[PDB]
Amino acid sequence: SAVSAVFHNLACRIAPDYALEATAKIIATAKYGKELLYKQTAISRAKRAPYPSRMPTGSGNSFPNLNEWHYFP
Amino acid sequence: TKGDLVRAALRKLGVASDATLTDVEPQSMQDAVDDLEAMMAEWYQDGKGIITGYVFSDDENPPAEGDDHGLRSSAVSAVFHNLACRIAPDYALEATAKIIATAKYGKELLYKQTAISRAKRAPYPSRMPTGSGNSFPNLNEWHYFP
Amino acid sequence: TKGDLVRAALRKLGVASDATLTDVEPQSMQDAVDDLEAMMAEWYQDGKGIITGYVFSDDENPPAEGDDHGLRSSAVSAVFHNLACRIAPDYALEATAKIIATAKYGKELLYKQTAISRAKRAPYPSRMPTGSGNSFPNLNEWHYFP
Amino acid sequence: ENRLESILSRFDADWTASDEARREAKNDLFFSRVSQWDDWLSQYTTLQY
Repeated sequence: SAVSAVFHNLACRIAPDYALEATAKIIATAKYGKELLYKQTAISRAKRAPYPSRMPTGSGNSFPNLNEWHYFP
Repeated sequence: TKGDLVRAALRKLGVASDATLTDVEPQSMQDAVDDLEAMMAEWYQDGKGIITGYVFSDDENPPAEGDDHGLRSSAVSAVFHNLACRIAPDYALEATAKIIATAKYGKELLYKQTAISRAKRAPYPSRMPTGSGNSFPNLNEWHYFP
Repeated sequence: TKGDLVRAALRKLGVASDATLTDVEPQSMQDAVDDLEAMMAEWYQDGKGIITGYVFSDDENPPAEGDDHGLRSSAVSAVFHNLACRIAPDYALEATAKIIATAKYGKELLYKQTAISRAKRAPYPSRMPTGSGNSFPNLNEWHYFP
Repeated sequence: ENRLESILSRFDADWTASDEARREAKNDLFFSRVSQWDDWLSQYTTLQY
């Protein structure tokens, strides 16, 4: 399916070669295709860091497994 | 013929009506069938996009005039505007204001039923009370349990 | 007395008279009849579109005149204005200011009654009280209603 | 008073005792779990606060 996106952006890039500039439909579809490839990708690569050593293990837990992180409880 | 186009022989001429092809253009092409197949490849992968009721017909014996898109009846009124826009730069043309407006509003109505069905909150967080207003839940903690 | 325009063929020739008095228009290509039925398909799409009283697909040999109308008297001034805008790119023309103004207000009339019907909140959540402010609540402690 | 048959006296009191040892005594020890121990219960090998 990725084929369907990229050749619209490619059609804009070959336009200076031919001494032209791409029309409104080509740049609209090309940006939509560029956006669509990374659509699902950005959601999966969006991540936050794990808890630091600063975070306590907590004694309010059941099976606490010792108390207080240092990257080992 | 019919309000439903599931045949690619009726697909090409339907797009050609909207693009007003009488072969006074720089070229005449068979691309409209191939255009929809590419446009519902893109829309059907990578987080998808609009869902049009399309079913694949890629990698089959027909030249791209016998293959069957399998679009809905209501899905006709959207697609042929989006298709007539994409093959327009090939003919050195650009679509008018009505074609691009209906193309966007049409595909939005096809995705309308999908975006309604995908709405509903995700399950309760790792820490959620089990309550005491609840009568006999017979469990403590709702983690991702319910 | 005909304002009704029974049989959709009459609506299309009315657009030709609206565009030009002599009924001479630029180049065009047949299969605008599938676009008319598709417009009436998309309207009333999965029961969520504007109610036109048309079926998703109709046929006789053309689909456009495969259902003559099934519209109100008031609804006629809606459809042939939206139709005038749709087949105007097919004739290599574009609709005027009076036509596009009536076309938006037209499809709004058919949805006018439908809007009010769909406007009314559904009953209470899955949790509700009833306390002692009711004698016979229909069983104490509500959710929806017991 | 109690049934003439000894084992039958057990069975008649066992039926109301079933809801005691299922529903009641289950909830009973949860009271003492909140006061004499942590309020949260039923998490297994968790290191998050």
